[PDB]
Amino acid sequence: KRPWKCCDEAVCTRSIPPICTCMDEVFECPKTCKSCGPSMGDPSRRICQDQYVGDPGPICRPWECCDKAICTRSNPPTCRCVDEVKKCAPTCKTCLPSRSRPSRRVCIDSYFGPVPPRCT
Repeated sequence: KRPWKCCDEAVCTRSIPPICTCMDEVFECPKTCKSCGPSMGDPSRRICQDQYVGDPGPICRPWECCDKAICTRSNPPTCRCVDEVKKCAPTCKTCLPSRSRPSRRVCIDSYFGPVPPRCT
């Protein structure tokens, strides 16, 4: 089926169905992926190179986006997100209510992977 279980950085066309590539860096080649290899001119940035026609599926990271990302210096970093959201992404494992704003929630997960996009 699909060459990835999830993808943080899916580059897809706006078509029915979408034509997608997953730009996520991988540290071992997924059993689902037919070929891994370099991307972006960096021989050390290896991706699943498969093109997929169909819906790219869910994200891997714990937050759709994040305005208040706190990351380490590695590439890829380990980030957490102290955004107070109405609802945590289903991919967040530990979602707790906020002290300051009790109608809101905080996802306290740490995630090793690419920096999430800004919400605003």
